[PDB]
Amino acid sequence: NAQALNTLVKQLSSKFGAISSVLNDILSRLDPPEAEVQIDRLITGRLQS
Amino acid sequence: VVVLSFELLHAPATVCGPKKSTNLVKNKCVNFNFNGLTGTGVLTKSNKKF
Amino acid sequence: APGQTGNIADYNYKLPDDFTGCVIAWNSNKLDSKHSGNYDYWYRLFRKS
Amino acid sequence: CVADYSVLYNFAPFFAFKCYGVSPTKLNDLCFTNVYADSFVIKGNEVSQI
Amino acid sequence: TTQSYTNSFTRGVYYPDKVFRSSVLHLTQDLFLPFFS
Ligand SMILES: *[C@@H]1O[C@H](CO)[C@@H](O)[C@H](O)[C@H]1NC(C)=O
Repeated sequence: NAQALNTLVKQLSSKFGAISSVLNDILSRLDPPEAEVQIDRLITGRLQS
Repeated sequence: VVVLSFELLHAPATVCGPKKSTNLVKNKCVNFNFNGLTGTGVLTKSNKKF
Repeated sequence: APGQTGNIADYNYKLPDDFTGCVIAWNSNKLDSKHSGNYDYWYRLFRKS
Repeated sequence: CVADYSVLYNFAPFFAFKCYGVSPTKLNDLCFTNVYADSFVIKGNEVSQI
Repeated sequence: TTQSYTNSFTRGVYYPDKVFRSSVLHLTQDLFLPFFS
């Protein structure tokens, strides 16, 4: 059980082919018409985990 | 064609931009903008020997 | 355009990013342009907002 | 040096202004580690594929 | 002038980054001096 939860929380540092692994940096740097593409990559990657 | 190449997410520099500054608040749930770092939390002094 | 804004766009007319439609245009060197000079029309640049 | 990216529409920032990995509106509140600028000259034609 | 070869032991390691870390085992991928050279 410890291994499963340890690996789940370490998946948040991956990028899944995006600009950065933090939502705030993406939102504060890119415009909404374009930043929605970058966020879509994190959502699909984190939903799989 | 002037190219204004730059990097990000490194040691902070003087070149930031035209924004103001405020005082400090502690032990309160407050958003922070410590030179790009955006988020919320509670700020407390400790003994982390940097 | 739905994306990007220009000097006239951000100060006179901004197009929404979620825009569904067509834009049609053509030269008006004789329709809206006077052969002796066109100055009746005006454009705004000092909205400050 | 504290910069000011409000130099838009002063002499001639027209024709091409597209950015990469950043939006033009968000320059005013982004602090950079370094700023790198070059001002080479080209033939001003189809060779603009840089 | 006069040359020789000797073992480098386990020297040639530094602090790759200025990010503070405590009680962790980080795995870096930087340029180093290979051990026992
Ligand atoms: C280093 O170089 C010397 C001479 O080239 C050689 O004798 C030696 O085996 C090499 N390796 C070590 C670990 O000394």
